[PDB]
Amino acid sequence: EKLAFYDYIGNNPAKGGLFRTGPMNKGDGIAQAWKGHAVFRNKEGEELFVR
Amino acid sequence: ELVNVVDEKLGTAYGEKIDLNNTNIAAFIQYRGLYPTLAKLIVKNAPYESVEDVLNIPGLTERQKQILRENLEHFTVTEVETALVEGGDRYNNGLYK
Amino acid sequence: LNPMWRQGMFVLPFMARLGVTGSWSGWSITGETGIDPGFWSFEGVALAHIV
Amino acid sequence: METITYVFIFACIIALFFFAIFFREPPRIT
Amino acid sequence: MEPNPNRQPVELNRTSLYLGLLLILVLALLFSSYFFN
Amino acid sequence: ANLWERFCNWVTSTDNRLYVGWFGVIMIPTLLAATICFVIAFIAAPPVDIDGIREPVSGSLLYGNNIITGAVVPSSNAIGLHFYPIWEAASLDEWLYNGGPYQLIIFHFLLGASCYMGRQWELSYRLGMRPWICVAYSAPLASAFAVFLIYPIGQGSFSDGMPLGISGTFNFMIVFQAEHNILMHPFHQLGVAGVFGGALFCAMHGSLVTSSLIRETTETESANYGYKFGQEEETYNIVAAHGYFGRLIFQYASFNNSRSLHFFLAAWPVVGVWFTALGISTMAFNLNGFNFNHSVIDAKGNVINTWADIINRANLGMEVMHERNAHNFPLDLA
Amino acid sequence: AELTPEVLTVPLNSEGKTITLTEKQYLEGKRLFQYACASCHVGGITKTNPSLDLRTETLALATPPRDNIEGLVDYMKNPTTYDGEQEIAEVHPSLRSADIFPKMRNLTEKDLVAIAGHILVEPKILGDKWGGGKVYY
Amino acid sequence: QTLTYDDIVGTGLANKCPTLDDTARGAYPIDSSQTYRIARLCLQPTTFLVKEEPKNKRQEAEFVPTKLVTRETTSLDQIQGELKVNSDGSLTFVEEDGIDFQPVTVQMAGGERIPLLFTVKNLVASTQPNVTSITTSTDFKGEFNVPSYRTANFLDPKGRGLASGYDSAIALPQAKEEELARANVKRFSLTKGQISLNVAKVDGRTGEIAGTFESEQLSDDDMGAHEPHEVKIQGVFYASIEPA
Amino acid sequence: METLKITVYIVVTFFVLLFVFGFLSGDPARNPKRKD
Amino acid sequence: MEVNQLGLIATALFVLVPSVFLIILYVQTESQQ
Amino acid sequence: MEVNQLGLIATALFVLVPSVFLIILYVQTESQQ
Ligand code: CLA
Ligand code: CLA
Ligand code: CLA
Ligand code: CLA
Ligand SMILES: C=Cc1c(C)c2cc3nc(c4c5[nH]c(cc6nc(cc1[nH]2)C(C)=C6CC)c(C)c5C(=O)[C@@H]4C(=O)OC)[C@@H](CCC(=O)OC/C=C(\C)CCC[C@H](C)CCC[C@H](C)CCCC(C)C)[C@@H]3C
Ligand SMILES: CC(C)=CCC/C(C)=C/CC/C(C)=C/CC/C(C)=C/CC/C(C)=C/CC/C(C)=C/CC/C(C)=C/CC/C(C)=C/CC/C(C)=C/CC1=CC(=O)C(C)=C(C)C1=O
Ligand SMILES: CCCCCCCCCCCCCCCC(=O)OC[C@H](CO[C@@H]1O[C@H](CS(=O)(=O)O)[C@@H](O)[C@H](O)[C@H]1O)OC(=O)CCCCCCCCCCCCCCC
Ligand SMILES: CCCCCCCCCCCCCCCC(=O)OC[C@H](COP(=O)(O)OC[C@@H](O)CO)OC(=O)CCCCCCCCCCCCCCC
Ligand code: HEC
Ligand SMILES: CC1=C(/C=C/C(C)=C/C=C/C(C)=C/C=C/C=C(C)/C=C/C=C(C)/C=C/C2=C(C)CCCC2(C)C)C(C)(C)CCC1
Ligand code: OEX
Ligand SMILES: [Cl-]
Ligand SMILES: [Cl-]
Ligand SMILES: [Fe+2]
Repeated sequence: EKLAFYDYIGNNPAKGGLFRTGPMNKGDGIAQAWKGHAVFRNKEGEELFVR
Repeated sequence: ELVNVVDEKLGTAYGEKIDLNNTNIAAFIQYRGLYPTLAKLIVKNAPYESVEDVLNIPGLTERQKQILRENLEHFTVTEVETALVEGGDRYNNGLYK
Repeated sequence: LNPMWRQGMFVLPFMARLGVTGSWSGWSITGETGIDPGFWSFEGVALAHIV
Repeated sequence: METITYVFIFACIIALFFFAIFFREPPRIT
Repeated sequence: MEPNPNRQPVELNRTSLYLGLLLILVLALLFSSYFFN
Repeated sequence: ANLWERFCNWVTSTDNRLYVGWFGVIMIPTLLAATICFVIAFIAAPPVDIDGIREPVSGSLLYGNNIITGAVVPSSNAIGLHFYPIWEAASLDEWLYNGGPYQLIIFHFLLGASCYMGRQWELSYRLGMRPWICVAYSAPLASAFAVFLIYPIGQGSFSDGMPLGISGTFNFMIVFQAEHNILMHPFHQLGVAGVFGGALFCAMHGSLVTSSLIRETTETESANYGYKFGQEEETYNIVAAHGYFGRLIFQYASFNNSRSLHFFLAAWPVVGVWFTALGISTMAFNLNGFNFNHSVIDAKGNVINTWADIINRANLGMEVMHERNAHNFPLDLA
Repeated sequence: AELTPEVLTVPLNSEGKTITLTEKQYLEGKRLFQYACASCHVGGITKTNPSLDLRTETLALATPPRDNIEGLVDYMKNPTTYDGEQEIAEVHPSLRSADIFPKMRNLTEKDLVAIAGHILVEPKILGDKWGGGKVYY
Repeated sequence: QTLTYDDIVGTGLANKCPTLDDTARGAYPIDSSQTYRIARLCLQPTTFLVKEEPKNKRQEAEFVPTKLVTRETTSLDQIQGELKVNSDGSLTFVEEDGIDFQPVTVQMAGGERIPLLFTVKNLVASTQPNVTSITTSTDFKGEFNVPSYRTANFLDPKGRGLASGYDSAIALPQAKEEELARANVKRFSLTKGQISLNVAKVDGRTGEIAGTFESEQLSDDDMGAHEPHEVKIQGVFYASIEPA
Repeated sequence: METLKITVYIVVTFFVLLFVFGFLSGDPARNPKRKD
Repeated sequence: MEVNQLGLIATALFVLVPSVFLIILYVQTESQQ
Repeated sequence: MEVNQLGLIATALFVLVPSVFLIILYVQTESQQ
């Protein structure tokens, strides 16, 4: 989960605001668990990737 | 659904008579010939299935078998409640005068 | 999932960079319990800068 | 915010002691 | 104790007071919206 | 000369901003130890089990208190009168849980407070002064000895002493009334007359002197500038003040003598507080106030209640509620 | 209200005989109660065993009954438990134990019925204050 | 000859169970036709391990070491009970009376204090089948009851209790009572625990045995105010058995 | 804990000796007055 | 609206602190001569 | 603890406002003669 927590944009230091004060947990929340890796497929059955 | 177990038991025969399975020993003071000798035997041989099972306690003289028989009207038995028998509370429940 | 850089800690990483990792309360920023950092803990270096 | 407010006032009163003693107005005789 | 040879008085005339109060006030009127956020 | 002689001259030097002295050699470290521990304990000390029944009591600001409710909690009733320094606990965490800091503070304090009294004699001796200012300070000092040590001794536990807090002191007064009826004890009554008259005589003497100042200033500036530090003149007319107060009451109810007067101002509150200190010290050994419960009774035998029987009702309410789980038996004899 | 002979009239024993007391026997029976009993039985309770009292209703259902003169005089000569199965003269003041309770060597037959009179007349005065405890102070 | 009461007062040895020589490695004959008892059972806890606890559901969490703040008050002693010989040769110990409980408060990293009632009430512990003697390989595995850390007459800081006290938050007269239901209604807990007594030193001459123990139980739930903590207690024990 | 105990026993002994030998070092002669 | 809770005291001290700094300097200047 | 939100600015201004009143009067007195 530590490796999956890095690969995620909420920890990007270039997503803040000048007057968005406080810790990062004040933003998206206090991280609890890794829900998992999502895999998207259409009706043909091929894997799609989210941009 | 959280109920006070002591309050709930007051709505039963425990709140009307001497419950042989929960009531403190200081309740046999109400009637003649129960305290302290027979009162000690009743708490020692608890619990009882029915009130009449108290008449079969080992070593009861032919006649203390009878003072019981005159005081069955004030006896009852309910399910033994944990918060009422633990800590030796049937012998001293913290209530004096 | 809730490290120091998610809580807005500023001087805490600078203490941890040079070897101050444990607290008198018994915890460590690495997750290890049962440690004894001696005097030079987080509370010790803070008192050292106050005195 | 409360704990910081109480200790801040306490620190000012102690800092006030240091000036009222070592930086008082000297009493002079005449 | 001997006085210190290096001290000079400080002045602030009335015009600098109005200028200072003005700058302080509209600086607060500008940033207050961002402090409230 | 030698360095020890030079050291003794500095300790007793009358030219220091704050006088040290031989009493001060003991007073300074003991006080510094007590305040530094008190400040830290009042802010961040964990809860303390005072009554020894595994029921901790929060007392520090960081644990949900304010200035009014915060307090340094007395040591556990499981310790009683046992000496409990830091090195008698297996660690600090055990030391804080059993009210360790309370003993360290009051011990280093009473020590330094006593040396503070001797320090008053010491500087009086080096300045050519009469020595009896320390005797007046013995009244508030003996009071601190009563509520911090003499009473825990008579009751057998430091858990019964006065806590180091504002609301903690209020808890000490209420329980002391339920178990000793201090209000009906004469020594506390003599103590009230000492503090009521003390404030009365303070306001009186302060008003009469400020009623007869020699006119030496204008209306534009303060009246205090009519006096200058170190002047030989007395800045108020004493016989003019005697002529006013002697006519309000009668001539012989007024002090014409300044030295007899300031002695009365020093005597009254000091011996008055001496008694209220001795009142706490005696009720520590359970010699309580007057008991007039059911003392008036009619021709048949009905209890004709008085105002004392009502006081007994309020006392019963405090007694049955204080330390609601610390008792297992019908009598509270300590 | 006065200390009437009606108030001072109490049962003698079990058959329903009554004996009327003068004010002389009530006061000394009250003084002798403070002398030899009030340390344990102040206000009508029992310090060493609050489960029992000296109210008349309690003394009535005792075995043998003690809500009368002759029963109380017998209890102070040979005390028993609340049901009469044990004799507790070894732990309770009595004349059978006046060797180990020296305060009982004074009392004679006249003194013991005076105390017994006070135990029976006082609950007719204070009501629930007798044997009530701190709740009715 | 050894000690008096004035030789142990204040030393701390009054909290320690007796021990046996390292040379006491014998075996106690157990006659299948005689009755037997445990005259004295003593348990001294030396280590307290507490749970840990939330949050991520990743792995089965592990007991962390904790640190005692209630001093030398944690040992059980003078517990007597009947020792049976069952029909299959195994022996069951049935607890009856004794000082079989000590309230213990330990503290862990962070400052959180874990109150618990270290007890062995109503302990029944049996051995493996066919025990012809109590050797240095014998071990008991038992089950006991853990009553609530506080009984029914106990009151909280605001006066609420189970068998006494208020039944609401009197300080907030016109507040909503539903979220306060957990703290207003006190509940008496009654769970169970497990313990393993492994004898290590046996003196078949006098009938004394010694060894180690490890028990597991729950901590104080504050009469249903919060979830309790799992605790593991370790230490040594001493027991003397007697032909009755 | 034993190490801390020794330190306090030394610190306390150091200050009480400064106290006893302080008054014994001719204290009554330390007065703005007659010195004997 | 759900504003910042400290934006009030942040704005109050943003005005008060530098204002009385300039007031202190001006009043002591006029009092000279 | 759930304390009042205005209590912070209540204490802050309660200290600051009368403080600067005395400070202004003092600095303008020492700047005299
Ligand atoms: C090197 C400086 C520095 C840095 C990088 C940080 C960084 C941090 N601190 Mg810290 N802090 C600092 C100094 C610093 N601190 C100091 C000196 C104090 C003492 C007052 C504090 C007290 C403090 C507290 C009490 C807290 C933080 C917290 C934080 C975090 C959030 C910061 C935030 O919201 O930014 C907000 C930044 C702004 C809104 C920028 C304001 C820009 C001003 C208004 C511009 C002024 C313009 C000027 C007047 C115009 C001039 C005009 C010209 C004519 C003159 C972050 C980790 C928080 C945290 O995460 O806690 C764990 C928290 O609770 N800090
Ligand atoms: C003026 C110095 C001074 C004094 C008098 C004290 C006094 C005390 N401290 Mg403190 N302390 C001090 C400075 C001082 N402190 C400083 C500077 C520190 C910081 C390191 C501490 C840190 C500290 C801690 C951390 C603790 C104490 C504790 C104590 C108590 C126990 C001390 C003890 O066992 O010694 C006993 C003394 C002796 C055995 C001396 C015997 C040898 C001499 C020569 C005998 C002479 C004295 C004799 C009895 C009478 C003669 C007196 C004279 C007038 C004739 C005691 C009230 C403890 C406490 O409060 O526990 C509740 C505790 O835990 N102290
Ligand atoms: C009209 C109401 C009334 C009045 C006027 C009094 C008056 C008094 N009561 Mg009473 N009381 C009352 C009602 C009243 N009572 C009621 C209703 C109750 C029942 C609840 C009580 C219960 C009660 C108790 C239980 C006690 C009192 C005591 C007292 C006395 C307190 C003064 C004192 O001890 O000074 C003496 C001075 C001091 C104690 C201070 C010593 C200061 C030390 C030496 C130095 C401290 C310095 C400090 C730590 C740091 C300095 C700071 C600096 C560096 C800036 C006083 C005579 C107390 C008493 O007489 O004991 C002595 C006491 O114990 N009262
Ligand atoms: C209505 C006014 C009134 C009066 C007359 C008194 C009077 C008294 N109170 Mg009380 N008191 C009052 C209001 C009053 N109180 C109030 C409102 C409260 C708070 C609710 C209290 C709370 C209180 C407490 C808690 C206690 C008293 C006590 C006392 C006694 C000593 C007080 C004392 O010396 O004060 C100091 C003032 C002086 C010394 C100045 C002199 C005052 C005296 C009494 C005048 C005497 C003049 C004399 C009769 C004239 C002689 C003429 C000729 C022969 C030359 C005294 C009997 C104490 C007590 O019970 O003692 C028995 C006590 O413990 N008071
Ligand atoms: C509650 C009432 C009360 C208090 C608080 C008080 C306080 C004081 N009186 C003093 C003096 C006096 N008071 C006198 C008569 C009286 N004083 C009275 C009533 C009081 N007097 C009364 C009624 C009288 C008339 C009899 C005299 C005659 C004197 C003095 O000569 C003396 C003085 O110099 O006054 C100017 C000072 C002692 C200085 C000292 O020991 O420094 C040493 C202590 C220091 C430096 C710091 C100690 C801090 C400690 C360690 C804190 C921790 C322990 C505390 C006890 C915590 C408890 C606090 C809680 C209860 C909140 C101090 C300001
Ligand atoms: C309708 C009708 C009939 C109309 C008729 C009207 C009429 C005029 C009638 C005439 C008849 C008439 C006069 C009747 C009298 C009736 C009468 C006696 C009424 C009773 C009233 C009464 C109870 C009065 C109370 C008496 C009273 C005030 C007592 C005070 C007692 C008391 C303790 C006094 C203080 C004494 C004292 C020692 C104080 C010391 C305090 C002190 C240290 C002060 C400091 C101080 C003192 C100085 O000394 C000076 C110097 C200075 C510097 C100074 O600091
Ligand atoms: C059956 C009973 C049998 C007897 C029993 C006896 C019991 C003890 C009796 C006590 C006698 C003691 C006499 C003391 C004399 C004295 O102190 O003189 C000292 C000075 C000298 O006076 C000044 O004296 C000067 C002359 S000279 O000094 O005396 O020579 C003079 O110049 C000036 O006018 C004058 O004011 O007296 C005064 O200044 C007058 C004020 C004295 C009042 C003291 C109040 C003390 C408080 C009392 C405690 C209660 C209050 C506290 C509790 C609420
Ligand atoms: C200008 C007056 C203002 C007085 C208001 C005070 C009312 C108090 C209640 C009555 C008590 C009366 C006893 C008076 C006593 C009396 O006799 O006074 C008389 C005195 C004037 O007397 P003289 O001119 O004789 O003064 C001689 C002087 O040289 C003093 O020695 O008046 C003052 O000193 C007033 C002081 C009030 C000081 C109180 C300070 C107020 C601080 C307020 C804090 C505010 C917080 C601000 C929040 C933003
Ligand atoms: C000290 C303890 C005393 C003293 C000095 C006296 N009594 Fe009592 N008393 C005491 C106890 C512990 C008990 C109960 C014993 C038991 O039931 O096992 C009693 C009981 C009585 C009773 C009977 C009450 C009842 O049946 O409800 C009576 C009538 C009685 N005591 C009277 C009495 C008298 C007259 C005393 C002195 C003159 C006296 N007692 C002394 C304890 C104590
Ligand atoms: C030399 C000399 C001198 C000097 C002296 C001094 C200066 C001293 C000081 C001293 C000091 C200065 C001391 C101090 C002490 C202190 C203390 C004693 C403290 C303690 C504390 C504590 C114990 C704490 C704890 C805690 C708490 C309470 C809570 C939280 C946690 C903790 C742990 C932190 C003189 C002048 C006399 C002269 C002679 C010589
Ligand atoms: O501790 Mn504090 O207060 Ca003197 O009584 Mn007993 O103990 Mn408790 O009760 Mn009441
Ligand atoms: Cl209380
Ligand atoms: Cl008790
Ligand atoms: Fe004066």
